[PDB]
Amino acid sequence: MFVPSYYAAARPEQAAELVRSNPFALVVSAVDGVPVATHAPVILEGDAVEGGTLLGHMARANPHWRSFASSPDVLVVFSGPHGYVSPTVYATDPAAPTWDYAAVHATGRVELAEDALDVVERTVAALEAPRDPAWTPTPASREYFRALLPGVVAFRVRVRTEQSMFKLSQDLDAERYARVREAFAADNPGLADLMDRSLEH
Amino acid sequence: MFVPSYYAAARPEQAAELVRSNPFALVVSAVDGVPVATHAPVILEGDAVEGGTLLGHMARANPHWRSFASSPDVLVVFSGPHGYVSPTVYATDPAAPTWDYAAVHATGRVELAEDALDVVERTVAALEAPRDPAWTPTPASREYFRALLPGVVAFRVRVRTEQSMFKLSQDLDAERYARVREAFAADNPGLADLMDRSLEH
Ligand code: HEM
Ligand code: HEM
Repeated sequence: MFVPSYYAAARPEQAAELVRSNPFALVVSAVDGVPVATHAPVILEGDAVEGGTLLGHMARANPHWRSFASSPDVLVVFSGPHGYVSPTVYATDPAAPTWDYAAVHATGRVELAEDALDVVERTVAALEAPRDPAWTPTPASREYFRALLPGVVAFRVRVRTEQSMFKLSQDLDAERYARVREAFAADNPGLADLMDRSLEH
Repeated sequence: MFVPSYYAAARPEQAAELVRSNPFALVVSAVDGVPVATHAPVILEGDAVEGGTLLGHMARANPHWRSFASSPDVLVVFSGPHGYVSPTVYATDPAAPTWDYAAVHATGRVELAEDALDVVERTVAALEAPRDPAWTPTPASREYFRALLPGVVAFRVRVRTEQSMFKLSQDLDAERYARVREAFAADNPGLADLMDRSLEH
């Protein structure tokens, strides 16, 4: 990921907020020399991505985690709202398209987590908290979680470096920016909201 | 990525259809043995992902492509609709959550593409074709593309292997399945559509 200065986060908390809002992540490691990726729910422990700790899990039957034993470096990609920007939206005569998006990339050493129960229970808590209503695991469901643990592998990543991209057209002039934000208002409310938040100072 | 039998693609054209429908991809390779990823528009040349060729571009100022000159293996991830499955929807008591999603992972050897102009023009054509009205570059815009060319690097991936995941709850019995599909119908119609297509024969 390369992040041009004008697409950097306006405030550092924006990276953590993107991570928390988009927990279904891509966990990537270099099995041999080839990249291999698993889609998995990953949560953040700590106030900031940099220096924070990521917690995730996958199927034990997914052999990806077996490469994690050597504690190699992994990349976790969190992707927020995104959308194609067609030059039709600009209404200007020389133009080229782009794609607007926001993403956080976290890199660090992965470690298998012995407390797989705690990881999945924390993941439930995080993902359900903003739903209306939030699902509260019953005692029966918590005993179920315990019974399921042989089939799951949890892992932790201590974040050594992170980058965040907020590519949200903030380099356009006022009229063209207004057209882009307006065009995303109906079809892509999530992207328009991120657009609004990127200009809040 | 590991693909349980229940979540394998039903028909082989479904992988290529996902790729063509979701061109904003994640291009992943090793840089000093650690994974690095760039978000970029990537198009498919060919009827099938496996054995097909992917074409994409990225900023020249993005250093990711400098690791391609050795022609290492890359992974390109195409992501379709996805959504969290809360146990609230199952309406059963011992339960656990999951996440439903569809994705295609293409692996092969990457090479830098000299005709960067042709790559970006084919990308314009591909992404503007499903839109109405479609944006067709004027001669002025084509001249502008030529002016932009120093800042762009194009690349090709000859796809050696491909995996597709269609994790769409098809393992569920009918009453639990109907509740999952009904709950996505309002909030995530693209995902509901993908579940419908997963049951076709
Ligand atoms: C909190 C929200 C959760 C989400 C979004 C979620 C999602 C997922 C996903 C996407 C996979 C596939 C991973 C892969 O491809 O390797 C998976 C696997 C698995 N998860 Fe979770 N999970 C959640 C909570 C839990 C909990 C609380 C448990 C309790 C032990 C659990 C147990 C398992 C097991 C046993 C597997 C492997 C077998 C299977 O795929 O069902 N998960 N989960
Ligand atoms: C057709 C749809 C297109 C889309 C969705 C698109 C999207 C993008 C994206 C996401 C990037 C950032 C890559 C990175 O982070 O390294 C990029 C870079 C770039 N693209 Fe494209 N592009 C398109 C067409 C074109 C065309 C026709 C040209 C004409 C030469 C062009 C020239 C460039 C240049 C110069 C850069 C680097 C500077 C910049 O980020 O604006 N692109 N494009």
